[PDB]
Amino acid sequence: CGEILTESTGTIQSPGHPNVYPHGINCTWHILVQPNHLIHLMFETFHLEFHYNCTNDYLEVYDTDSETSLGRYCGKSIPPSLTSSGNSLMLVFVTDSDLAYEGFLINYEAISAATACLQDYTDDLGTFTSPNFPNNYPNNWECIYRITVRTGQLIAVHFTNFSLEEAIGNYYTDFLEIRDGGYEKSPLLGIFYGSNLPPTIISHSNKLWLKFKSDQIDTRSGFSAYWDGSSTGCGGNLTTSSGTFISPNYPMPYYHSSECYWWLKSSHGSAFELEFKDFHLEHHPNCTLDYLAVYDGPSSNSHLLTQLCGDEKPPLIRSSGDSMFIKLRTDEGQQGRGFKAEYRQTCENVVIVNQTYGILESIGYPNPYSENQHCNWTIRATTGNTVNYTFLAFDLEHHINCSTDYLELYDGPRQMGRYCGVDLPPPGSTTSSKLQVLLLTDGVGRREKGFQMQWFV
Amino acid sequence: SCSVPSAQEPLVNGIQVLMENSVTSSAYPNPSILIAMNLAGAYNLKAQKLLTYQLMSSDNNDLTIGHLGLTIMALTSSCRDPGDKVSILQRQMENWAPSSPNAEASAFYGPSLAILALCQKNSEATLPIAVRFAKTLLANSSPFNVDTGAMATLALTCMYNKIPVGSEEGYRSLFGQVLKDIVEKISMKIKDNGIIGDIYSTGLAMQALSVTPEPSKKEWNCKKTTDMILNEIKQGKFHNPMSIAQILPSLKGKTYLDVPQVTCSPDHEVQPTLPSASNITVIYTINNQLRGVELLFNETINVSVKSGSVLLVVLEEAQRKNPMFKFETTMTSWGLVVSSINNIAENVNHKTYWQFLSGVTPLNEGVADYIPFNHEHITANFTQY
Ligand code: B12
Ligand SMILES: *[C@@H]1O[C@H](CO)[C@@H](O[C@@H]2O[C@H](CO)[C@@H](O[C@@H]3O[C@H](CO[C@H]4O[C@H](CO)[C@@H](O)[C@H](O)[C@@H]4O)[C@@H](O)[C@H](O[C@H]4O[C@H](CO)[C@@H](O)[C@H](O)[C@@H]4O)[C@@H]3O)[C@H](O)[C@H]2NC(C)=O)[C@H](O)[C@H]1NC(C)=O
Ligand SMILES: *[C@@H]1O[C@H](CO)[C@@H](O[C@@H]2O[C@H](CO)[C@@H](O[C@@H]3O[C@H](CO[C@H]4O[C@H](CO)[C@@H](O)[C@H](O)[C@@H]4O)[C@@H](O)[C@H](O[C@H]4O[C@H](CO)[C@@H](O)[C@H](O)[C@@H]4O)[C@@H]3O)[C@H](O)[C@H]2NC(C)=O)[C@H](O)[C@H]1NC(C)=O
Ligand SMILES: *[C@@H]1O[C@H](CO)[C@@H](O[C@@H]2O[C@H](CO)[C@@H](O)[C@H](O)[C@H]2NC(C)=O)[C@H](O)[C@H]1NC(C)=O
Ligand SMILES: *C1O[C@H](CO)[C@@H](O)[C@H](O)[C@H]1NC(C)=O
Ligand SMILES: *[C@@H]1O[C@H](CO)[C@@H](O)[C@H](O)[C@H]1NC(C)=O
Ligand SMILES: *[C@@H]1O[C@H](CO)[C@@H](O)[C@H](O)[C@H]1NC(C)=O
Ligand SMILES: *[C@@H]1O[C@H](CO)[C@@H](O)[C@H](O)[C@H]1NC(C)=O
Ligand SMILES: *[C@@H]1O[C@H](CO)[C@@H](O)[C@H](O)[C@H]1NC(C)=O
Ligand SMILES: *[C@@H]1O[C@H](CO)[C@@H](O)[C@H](O)[C@H]1NC(C)=O
Ligand SMILES: *[C@H]1O[C@H](CO)[C@@H](O)[C@H](O)[C@H]1NC(C)=O
Ligand SMILES: [Ca+2]
Ligand SMILES: [Ca+2]
Ligand SMILES: [Ca+2]
Ligand SMILES: [Ca+2]
Repeated sequence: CGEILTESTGTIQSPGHPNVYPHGINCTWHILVQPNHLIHLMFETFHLEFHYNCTNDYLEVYDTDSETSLGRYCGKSIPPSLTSSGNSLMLVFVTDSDLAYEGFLINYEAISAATACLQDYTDDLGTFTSPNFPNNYPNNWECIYRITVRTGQLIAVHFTNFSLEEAIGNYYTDFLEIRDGGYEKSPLLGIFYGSNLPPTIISHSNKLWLKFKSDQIDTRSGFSAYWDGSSTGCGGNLTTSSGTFISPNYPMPYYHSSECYWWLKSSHGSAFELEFKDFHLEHHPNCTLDYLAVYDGPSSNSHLLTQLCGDEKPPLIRSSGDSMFIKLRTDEGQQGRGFKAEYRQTCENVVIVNQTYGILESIGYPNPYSENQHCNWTIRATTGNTVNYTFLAFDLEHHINCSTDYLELYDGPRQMGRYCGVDLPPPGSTTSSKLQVLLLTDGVGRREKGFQMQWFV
Repeated sequence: SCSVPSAQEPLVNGIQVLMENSVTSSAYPNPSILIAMNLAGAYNLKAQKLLTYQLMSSDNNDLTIGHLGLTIMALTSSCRDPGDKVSILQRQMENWAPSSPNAEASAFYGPSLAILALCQKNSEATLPIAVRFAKTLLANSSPFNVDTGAMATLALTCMYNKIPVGSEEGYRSLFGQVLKDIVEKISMKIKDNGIIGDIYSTGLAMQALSVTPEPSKKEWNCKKTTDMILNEIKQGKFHNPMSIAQILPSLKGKTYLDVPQVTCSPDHEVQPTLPSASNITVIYTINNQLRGVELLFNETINVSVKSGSVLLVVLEEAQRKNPMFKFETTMTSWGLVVSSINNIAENVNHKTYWQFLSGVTPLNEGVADYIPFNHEHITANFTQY
């Protein structure tokens, strides 16, 4: 098969697609679009048999208008977007006998090279700035900034100038999208608008991906910021009650011989839980080449919940405590695509088994509390001790005999009370070693904050 | 164009009166009507003079943004000076902002009235708001509601025609962009049978389409729609005077846009005088799964004399038989809204109402108009928009 394309827009079908492609192919495509223009490739879908040297099945794309080629691609990995130097592109697909899959869908479109701002950076030097800066940036402009660096380090971006159009309500006019990887769908560090200087941004990788969009009207000076490529560190302290993170280069295969680290801790007294939209690493009996260790607790010293490797997708991993540590290490040679990890923080049926003291805060806190919760914490006092209370913040919905939203307290089996309002409840003490806290919340709110409280033994 | 066949005109002056008759001293004063009868030329000068005086005396603080726009506009068509209401709305609209792009589409129906009425007093002074509004409306991404699409196009058409001489090439281009995008969304809802969106939304939409600067790709079959609406009046679908008020203008070949051109004292014509059942059972569920931790799924069955009993009788009779089906009601320009069932009340800050559906698909008449069939299952879900 194979075809050549003139259209400004089009799609590109793997022969087998929607399922699956034939073994042993030699097919080729050629995409040509008007001059002074560029080809932008999207990538709806893409399965292929995987291969470290990338030999068996694979897809490569030469930059026709130029020497060199954009690369060869097997597996699941392939940047959601690619963009040519010229107005012409080679597109060869080539396979082998054993092993096939749903193939790939893949869109593309023409793009003027004037209106086309996209710029890559490496030098460990912040020369980077909104279009036209300090003059006013243009309208209907879009503009992208990838910045990659040395494989050890992290990126840390500071802002010098930043004045962008204000936000209508929770609607953005004009913004600066910052992502944690090197691709348009990597975790979201933040979107930034208006007139305040963004905080210092810090990565968890050596790649950063940025986009500045502007709408039909209204213009300002824009921004200017710089960056440090120093630490050789990678991973980070992950502070939100829920979030998402990335094995370097993802969805591209990761770096080798690196040991990345991530510590989940946010809301006091509520356990985290993991999950993966995608796992792949070196398969290994007994596991140990390149692996991913989770740890019930703040450091490696804590009880190791699991070590993972290979190609299979894990069962969610409920930490049993406040913190959760995660370390991953790779040996030189061999690299899988990597992982992507949704992680939520739970509160159903947790137990503090042993702790001298601590804090209990409703997950978001001080963010207003999630609708529809059946929350059940239980602090246990060793031996024949007890637990003193004291509250620090309280702000629930109101009355109806505390039948709308509420919070209960328990001394073992006995109830000590049911609370709500913005009234702070009394200190107290269990005559038991068991101490249960129940917070039941319904489906609406003015967005009352939650609660916070202390504990003893 | 699709001006009403003179043959069919009697059919029109019909409802015109049937609407004007709804105006009494205890009726809820309905601006939409006074605009409608001013636009169409009022028969009942006693009625018109009555309902004007009511709107004049209205208290500014009981008026939401939409109310207020409607009112300014309604007064304007009676050649009465709103003056003060305009100041107020103007101040209220500087400070105006929507919620979020995932927020509901009708959230823009209210502001569409404000802008429209405001643009009509002062276009140049309205520009900022009109821009803020368009940018946002466009960006919003909830499921298109036609009623709102239609009103937005009036507000937005008016502004589009009043770009101050000199203004950066940009306003018009933004307004028009949104205007086209909206008109596409609308033609896309014209049924293979003349209706745009649905019946009660059709009148608004007719206005919209016959006024936007850029027509839809697929050309709109006006004559079809205007004929469809006409047979549909023979069929008694337009008894509720508010709904009359929302098609009367199109039928009289007008839009809220012509309000500033209303003339006063034409001296209108007298529209000449034109002169068993076994009670049924309906299954009535009332379900709360949203408010507090005290909620309901309680179903029930009742008898309602003949058909021709409207859903409200079912409600009242359920209320009477069983105290759990108590409900409380509240009056509006469209009529009686069920505001609370079982002490669970709609609340604005929760964006939370009582929705009535037939088994599973939502109703589209108020309980005081809707007529249930011999073994129908009506459920009332407390839910949100
Ligand atoms: C947004 C909206 C609602 C919202 C209103 C949000 C709010 N609280 O402001 C809620 C409240 C979500 C709503 C409810 C219903 N409404 Co509605 N509503 C609309 C819409 C699109 C906007 C009207 C508006 O904002 N007015 C702007 C201001 C300036 O005027 P207003 O006097 O303050 O308007 C008030 C009334 O319109 C009232 N309202 C809104 N919908 C309905 C429906 C009925 C039957 C009544 C009596 C009142 C009412 O709420 C507004 C604030 O009080 C219109 C479309 C239209 N063309 O009118 C319909 C519309 C009038 N409502 C309609 C319907 C069918 C319903 C529902 C019956 C649907 C259902 N399955 O329950 C329910 C009624 C349930 C009940 N318990 O009574 C239909 C007409 C009904 C009819 N008898 O012909 C309309 C025409 C939409 C349509 N084209 O079908 N909807
Ligand atoms: C990008 O971001 C930075 C801010 O983070 C901004 O850069 C500053 O711009 C301001 C004003 O435009 C500068 O302040 C000015 O300093 C003048 C002196 O020049 C030199 O001497 C001083 C002191 O030793 C240095 O700090 C300075 O950097 C120079 O080397 C003063 O004469 C002025 O202060 C006067 O201004 C106001 C009224 O307007 C008075 O009330 C003051 O008290 C005083 O009389 C002048 O304000 C500042 O020097 C710049 N900072 C930098 C770059 O270090 C940019 O504005 C911003 N935008 C762009 C496009 O670059
Ligand atoms: C009577 O009244 C009740 C209350 O009004 C209704 O209850 C809700 O119904 C909706 C479904 O229509 C539910 O909301 C949706 O949930 C979907 C899937 O579940 C979510 O929850 C889990 C975890 O708890 C998530 O992990 C998951 O990914 C979901 O987010 C979502 O797909 C929906 O998202 C979409 O809808 C919204 C608008 O509502 C969009 O704007 C989004 O962008 C998106 O496309 C949504 O979140 C809700 O869970 C129900 N809960 C309850 C108990 O109220 C009844 O449906 C109603 N019955 C009838 C027929 O009247
Ligand atoms: C809080 O959740 C826990 C479960 O994590 C409940 O604790 C007890 O659980 C045992 C089995 O684990 C049950 O037999 C009992 O019903 C529970 N004991 C007591 C004294 O109640 C506990 O019930 C929960 N509190 C709630 C949901 O009311
Ligand atoms: C229908 O019949 C019931 C008894 O079957 C009667 O009580 C009721 O009056 C009728 N419906 C109404 C209230 O008009
Ligand atoms: C993969 O094998 C090696 C990589 O070191 C390279 O020389 C070779 O050309 C690659 N595949 C091909 C095209 O044979
Ligand atoms: C995260 O927290 C630890 C413990 O305080 C600290 O030592 C480390 O420097 C932090 N890591 C980062 C991302 O800076
Ligand atoms: C808590 O103490 C240690 C952890 O330091 C743990 O091993 C022990 O089992 C716990 N104690 C109780 C009372 O369960
Ligand atoms: C716990 O609090 C009570 C308050 O009545 C007090 O009597 C007791 O001494 C406290 N115990 C501790 C842990 O100090
Ligand atoms: C609490 O529930 C509601 C509050 O309105 C009330 O009807 C009920 O009787 C109350 N119960 C008590 C306090 O006995
Ligand atoms: C892991 O090492 C090998 C896996 O092939 C196995 O024989 C051994 O028993 C396992 N346990 C040890 C010794 O770590
Ligand atoms: Ca193969
Ligand atoms: Ca802008
Ligand atoms: Ca390796
Ligand atoms: Ca709540």
